[PDB]
Amino acid sequence: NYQPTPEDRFTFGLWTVGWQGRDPFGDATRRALDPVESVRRLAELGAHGVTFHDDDLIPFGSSDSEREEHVKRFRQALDDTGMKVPMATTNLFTHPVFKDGGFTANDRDVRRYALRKTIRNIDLAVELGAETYVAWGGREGAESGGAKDVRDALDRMKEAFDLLGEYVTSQGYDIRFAIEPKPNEPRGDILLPTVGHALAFIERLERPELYGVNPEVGHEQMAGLNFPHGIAQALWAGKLFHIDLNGQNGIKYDQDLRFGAGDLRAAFWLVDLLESAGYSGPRHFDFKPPRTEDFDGVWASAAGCMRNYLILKERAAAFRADPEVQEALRASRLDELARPTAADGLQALLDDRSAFEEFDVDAAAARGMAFERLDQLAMDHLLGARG
Amino acid sequence: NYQPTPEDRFTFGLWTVGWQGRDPFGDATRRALDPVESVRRLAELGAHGVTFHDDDLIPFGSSDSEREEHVKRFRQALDDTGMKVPMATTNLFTHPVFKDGGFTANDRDVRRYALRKTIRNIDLAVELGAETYVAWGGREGAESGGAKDVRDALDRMKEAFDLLGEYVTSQGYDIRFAIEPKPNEPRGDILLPTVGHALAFIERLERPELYGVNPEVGHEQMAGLNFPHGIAQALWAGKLFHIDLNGQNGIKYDQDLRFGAGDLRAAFWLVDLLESAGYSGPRHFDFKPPRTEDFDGVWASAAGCMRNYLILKERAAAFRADPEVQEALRASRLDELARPTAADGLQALLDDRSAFEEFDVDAAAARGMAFERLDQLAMDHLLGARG
Amino acid sequence: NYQPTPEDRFTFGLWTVGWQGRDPFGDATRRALDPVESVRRLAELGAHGVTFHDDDLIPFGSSDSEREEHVKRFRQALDDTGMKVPMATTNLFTHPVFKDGGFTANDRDVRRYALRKTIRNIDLAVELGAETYVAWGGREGAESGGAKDVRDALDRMKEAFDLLGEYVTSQGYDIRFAIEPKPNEPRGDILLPTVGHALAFIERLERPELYGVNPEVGHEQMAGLNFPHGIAQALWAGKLFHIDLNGQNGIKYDQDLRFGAGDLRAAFWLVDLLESAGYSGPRHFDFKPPRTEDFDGVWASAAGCMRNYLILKERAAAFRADPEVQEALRASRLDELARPTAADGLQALLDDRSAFEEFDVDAAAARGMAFERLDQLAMDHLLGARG
Amino acid sequence: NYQPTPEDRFTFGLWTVGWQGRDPFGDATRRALDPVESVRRLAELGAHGVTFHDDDLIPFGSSDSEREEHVKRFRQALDDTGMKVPMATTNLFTHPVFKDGGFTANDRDVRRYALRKTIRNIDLAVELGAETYVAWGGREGAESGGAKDVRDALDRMKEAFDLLGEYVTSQGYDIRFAIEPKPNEPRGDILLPTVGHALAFIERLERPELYGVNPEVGHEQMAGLNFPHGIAQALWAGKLFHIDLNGQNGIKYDQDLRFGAGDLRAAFWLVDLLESAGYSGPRHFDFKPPRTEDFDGVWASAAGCMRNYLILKERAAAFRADPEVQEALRASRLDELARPTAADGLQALLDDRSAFEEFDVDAAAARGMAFERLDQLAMDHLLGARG
Ligand SMILES: [Co+2]
Ligand SMILES: [Co+2]
Ligand SMILES: [Co+2]
Ligand SMILES: [Co+2]
Ligand SMILES: [Mg+2]
Ligand SMILES: [Mg+2]
Ligand SMILES: [Mg+2]
Ligand SMILES: [Mg+2]
Repeated sequence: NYQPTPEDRFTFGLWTVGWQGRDPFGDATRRALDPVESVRRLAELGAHGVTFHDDDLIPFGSSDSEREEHVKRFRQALDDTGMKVPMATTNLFTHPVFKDGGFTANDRDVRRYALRKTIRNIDLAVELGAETYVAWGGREGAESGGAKDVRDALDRMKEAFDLLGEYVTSQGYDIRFAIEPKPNEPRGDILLPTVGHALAFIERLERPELYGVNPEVGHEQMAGLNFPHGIAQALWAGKLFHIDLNGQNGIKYDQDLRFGAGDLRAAFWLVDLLESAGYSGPRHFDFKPPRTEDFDGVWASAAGCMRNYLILKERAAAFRADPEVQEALRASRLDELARPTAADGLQALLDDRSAFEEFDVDAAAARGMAFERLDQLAMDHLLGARG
Repeated sequence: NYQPTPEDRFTFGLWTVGWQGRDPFGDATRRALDPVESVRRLAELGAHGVTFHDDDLIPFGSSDSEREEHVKRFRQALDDTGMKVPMATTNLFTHPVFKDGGFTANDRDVRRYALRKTIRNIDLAVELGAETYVAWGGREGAESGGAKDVRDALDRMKEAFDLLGEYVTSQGYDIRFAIEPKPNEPRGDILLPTVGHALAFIERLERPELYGVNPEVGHEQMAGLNFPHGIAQALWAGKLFHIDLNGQNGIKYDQDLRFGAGDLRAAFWLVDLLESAGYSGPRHFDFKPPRTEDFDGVWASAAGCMRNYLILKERAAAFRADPEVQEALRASRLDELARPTAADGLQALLDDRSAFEEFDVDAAAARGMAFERLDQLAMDHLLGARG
Repeated sequence: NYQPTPEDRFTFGLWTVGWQGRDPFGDATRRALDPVESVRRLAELGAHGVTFHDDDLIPFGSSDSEREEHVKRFRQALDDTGMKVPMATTNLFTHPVFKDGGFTANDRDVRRYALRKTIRNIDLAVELGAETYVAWGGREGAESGGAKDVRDALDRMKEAFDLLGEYVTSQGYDIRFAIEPKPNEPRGDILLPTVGHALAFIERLERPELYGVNPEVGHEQMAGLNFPHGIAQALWAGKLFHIDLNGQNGIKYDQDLRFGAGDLRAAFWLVDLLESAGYSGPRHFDFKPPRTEDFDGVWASAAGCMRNYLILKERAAAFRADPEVQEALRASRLDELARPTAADGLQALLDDRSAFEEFDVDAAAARGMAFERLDQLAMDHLLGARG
Repeated sequence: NYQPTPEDRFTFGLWTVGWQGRDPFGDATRRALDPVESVRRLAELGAHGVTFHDDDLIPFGSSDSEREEHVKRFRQALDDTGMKVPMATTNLFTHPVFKDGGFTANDRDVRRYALRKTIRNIDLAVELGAETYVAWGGREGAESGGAKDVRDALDRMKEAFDLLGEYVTSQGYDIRFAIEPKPNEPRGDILLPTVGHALAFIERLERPELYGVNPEVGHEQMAGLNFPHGIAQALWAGKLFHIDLNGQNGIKYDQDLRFGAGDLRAAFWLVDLLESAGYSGPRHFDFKPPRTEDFDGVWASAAGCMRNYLILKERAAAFRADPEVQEALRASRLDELARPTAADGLQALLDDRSAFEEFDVDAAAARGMAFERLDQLAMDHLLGARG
């Protein structure tokens, strides 16, 4: 079972299945993929769409003539397959000119170039039908404390995002921005290192409604944080515009394993949350097939991403549908959590003797939360050991 | 040298020097301190003031008569010494009734009790002259994924803080709230786990101007984050109302070492930032004298907190005053970071051929940032090896 | 299904189901359990046996008369139920006298007391039938660099273990020692912090054959290490005398969650390894029912430990029995890993032109390892989605 | 002051100052350095010697004729400068053929090639005067649990090191091996991940006397471990053959910052330990000048490594020479830690009533350890604030 179809909204970056396997300590183990081939292979696997950095699709430094040629080839493949392009992004991290950042480089001329490079790819993204434009500021940061005045850097980051918002507004584009946080790597510390920091920063931009977050499973886990909790906070704020699914084993370098690998229980609770909240954006995989693999392993790893999502969706749905779990949720008072604490108001609460003066603290304290029985029912459903 | 005086604004919680040394694996190693003794001993060391949880000062469950007696004794000590009380907080974590939280407990009656307990201590805090009321939601969280619906929990957290804001507003109190984040411990994950998450949450409250953050050095470091960077972002947003200084060696249990211990370079860059930004709130120490120590070691550890701040202040001031460092800052273009990227505007930037069409990317890329020479000058100043 | 019976060799510490819920920030949430009740409740759940610290069974400071009374009660419960006692240990961490360690306290008189306290419990352990005596040196360590000369401390640690080996040898006891590592908590750093460090230390003792390791799942994961890999190395060295099973979510305070919780895939690979290696010692649970729970939750959490082991055993057995997985193992050359590299010898290897001079490095490099397909078959078996 | 000279025994890998700045997300920012230039520039800075991987000095796949040419050029530079070559190593990680390991690749032909490549460089290393041959098994490991049978892999690792020991023994070379641990990166988990694991493994080799450890500051810190403690254990076992000095900020990707950067207090305690133990091997820097830097920054970063060692040496010497610190060491009973616990023997200890029956546990427990005052004296000396 568990066969993916375009309705499941699975998407992949060109840079994922196309990663050649160069890491900090070793050369490439796979040949370069033609983006046209990736589109066609991904359509056959059941993918909904692909995403791209500008430099994935058009080699850096291409003339206007070579650029048009690369885009026409790619567009021809999309038209042939029905594959969509729901998101695009800029590469502001690979070329040595960005070694101190794009939007927050100390050199002003680099920051201006960073903005012009980004604006050019927004035009292309809109033409191809992208609804979300992601920014991962992988070089915005520092290895040493004196290298970056962070208040000034946040001024420059705000300036850049405000100029991008003025640009899409003046052009009448119907595209929104999503900031992708990462705590570190390749810089010693990266600015806006978590979902929370990015959410707070958005609230100081001139047009906050145009901006949300693109959280990545492995990135929040690189700070030891609870990724489903962070996603819940983004949904609560109305800012989950896009999401990057993959796996990560704890606090270390960014692994970008296939989704389902790494923290399996966190993946179950994430899928439970996305599906119960009715998230309807792309389920995008930002993963790297390990460099141990040949090209057959690349496609097996990509298929595995989708398969694991579909298995977890089924288990989470069965968990929530189980009357025994519904009873367990009531026994742990999850339903009381949904009731207002004091809809009767501040005055009524102050004069309520049963909330303080006459509150029986020892009886309340003796009540068990029954959380372990609930969690073991969740474990049983995840493992298919109910029945 | 480095003798502290009240003008340095050093403050200590009653619960810091008063920690009896009970940890998860062992009994208390020190006798309980009388809060009156702590006030007098801290005044002799040069402290500006003390802070308190309600339960530090008034034993839980005290009658109105015993309560008034504990407060009069404490007030008499403050009047005798001139010690100030700039901040207070609620204990919503020790008593078993709070085992699933205060503001976000699943049980509604517990949430109501949590609010009444907090409101009662706000009245006392204002009477004693506190300007900041801190909330550390140490029990708000979960060990397992199904125990807490996080969107509902954030609704209840918002409800509680909005009711506290309505209360201080209706009473005409001149006190502000500061949320203290912590990523984990004693819960498996705590809600609002970092400075960023707390800053983002404040922006959804009804009266955001009343609320800021109380970041703690060790807590951000428990997520492997850069504490000076996080403080810079709080200052940039106008939300650094208070701060907890201590030390922490990496990602593990919350150590609350004396300030200066743990990550020494991060402490240098923090002091550099607080002093150059002109932060003027209390320099509050939330630390625990290790349970290896007797009472002489408690006071030596407390004196060490203040001493290390004063030494780092001197080194950071000398670093910024050094003409050789000023030259190094220009060589790394820290001054260009302060210039707007495009004050000429979006249209001018789009038509500027030198920002893209004619931008010499290879010349820009070849420029060294000279960050290592700058950082070694910082190291030399920290270690007193200049000259 | 998945009902435990005594043949599954599941054991529990008295201190596990008996944890009253006191953590660093809160009071106890459960009443104390009578060890006799724990024996009887654990026998009803299907447990094989119980383990104990001296101070769990005999309150500290008991006279010879009260001591004999506590032991007779406990012995009567064991005889009534058939429950076994396969392991015992000393509490050298709770009482304030041990605040700087037992075997490596700076104070010599404390080290002597630590040895006499331990020797007394070895006598009792042997009388009750224990085959393994565990030592967890939770207080051996330091918060600051100058407090402990670590070479001298390792001398004292070696001295203590050598004296214990001389004692059991002179008494003719048939009991072996197992060192339990932990990287930190309650000390800032603990000596012998991982399985590897403990294995290396054993090799410098006078009688290494008497000593092995008692690794704990969560403890190695507190250093971000791969617990199955560490267990493999202990088995390879012949030193896995005992094991502590529980769960842990990443690098933070020691959670001691029920087994199966935390890193679920690591638990699958651990059970796969223990069962395929034919480990035949106790499957011991060192876990804490969360303090949110009442007494019903305590027993549900304990039952969950055993249930999760039995489910994972079934899935791992089905994984290894699957002919499709056996084919995948050959495709990834797991079988070639078992062949000697050069049983033909050093001289033959030096003169083998096909190992270097004529080795086709590009053909070898192009071979895929097929690891992702293998790992997805493992995922399918863990989740019960094969068929 | 703090000028390095050859007597300080500072050494650098060719791959350190020669790192071109390629990281997982970006291209090279510096041109390649000619090894002859690196020798001459390092001699001018005051370095004692250089180290190399085979592939740093001889491009992979070179004929016997090109190989001899590269070696003669390098040898001519050494003879011209007096620079020594105290250590060499093999590159078994960069070429795609090693994507699953060298000594523990699943493919047997790769393991044989790995051994022949290593043996060839041992011959060259001895000819140039190296006394230590390092092995960093950076590709020995796995991203997924089924890919590697770790017991079989340790068999193959033991086989390889035993064959290398047979080879140097049969040739009569006076060179010893040092294993360099790393917990992860570039593999998801690396075999022998810490100093402890490597020390334990050495004890199972046929000729353990030929093998020790080459611990790296940042690598142990990637597991959150205390690097000075681990070095103490290696010295206690007689196995510290070599050491890699650099800096690392906590648990994340391997940063290889210049020595002194990262955890500054840990660097102070390390230098204190190396100097008080009389370690006399090379002080080798395995660091990467950040890719933000041009070639002037490369040499400033390299000079900074040596400068920071010399400053910390001076501060640690002054700390130990201070009569006030000696008094503090006695007050914390560091001297009692050096006394045997029970040189009177097991029988005397058993019959000593003052060690148990008459031991006054409450008086002992009340003694303060005075560790905080000692640590603040250490802080004062590190910062040059004594006097
Ligand atoms: Co990633
Ligand atoms: Co804290
Ligand atoms: Co534990
Ligand atoms: Co390194
Ligand atoms: Mg991503
Ligand atoms: Mg605090
Ligand atoms: Mg244990
Ligand atoms: Mg190294």
